Amino acid sequence: KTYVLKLYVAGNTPNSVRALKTLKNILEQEFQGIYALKVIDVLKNPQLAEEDKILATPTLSKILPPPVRKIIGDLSDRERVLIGLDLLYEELT
Amino acid sequence: TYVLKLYVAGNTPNSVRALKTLKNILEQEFQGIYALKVIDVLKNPQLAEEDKILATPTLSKILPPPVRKIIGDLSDRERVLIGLDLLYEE
Repeated sequence: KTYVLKLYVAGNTPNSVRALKTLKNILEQEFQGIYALKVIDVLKNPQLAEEDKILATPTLSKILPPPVRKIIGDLSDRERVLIGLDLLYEELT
Repeated sequence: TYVLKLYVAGNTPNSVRALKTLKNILEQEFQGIYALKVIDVLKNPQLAEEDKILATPTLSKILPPPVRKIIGDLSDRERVLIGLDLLYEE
């Protein structure tokens, strides 16, 4: 049973790619096995699949860890590439 | 009014033409019960508080026939449609 953190972005900028890498390592170092990360670029895969949804970053980021919330804030308020998020809690192989 | 919100990854002359038609058909058949709001995430990416994007296949089925068709076009032909929402507002 794992949390799948999904970030929906509108393209990438140099800082966003850097921020995402930082987010990845953080999850890997500080939360190994607790969060799986998935980044969906709507510029490459615009159509949401039937069971997908994009919710507002403010609402969902509230239960994420502080250092994760901070990078998400940058993707959102500074880089302006983060449209939203989805958070899943399901069994993963 | 219930606002049908269409979230798009940019526009094309064809998607823009289609969205105008959709707006007119809605106003024509439902006289104000429905309003169209287009959100271009390439322009305004951050979803605000109540904003949420649902898969087109989920909500599209409850919509007007000519509207489902255009949305099918925006989704499969233009490939600009990400998802949608229907929210009462005023």
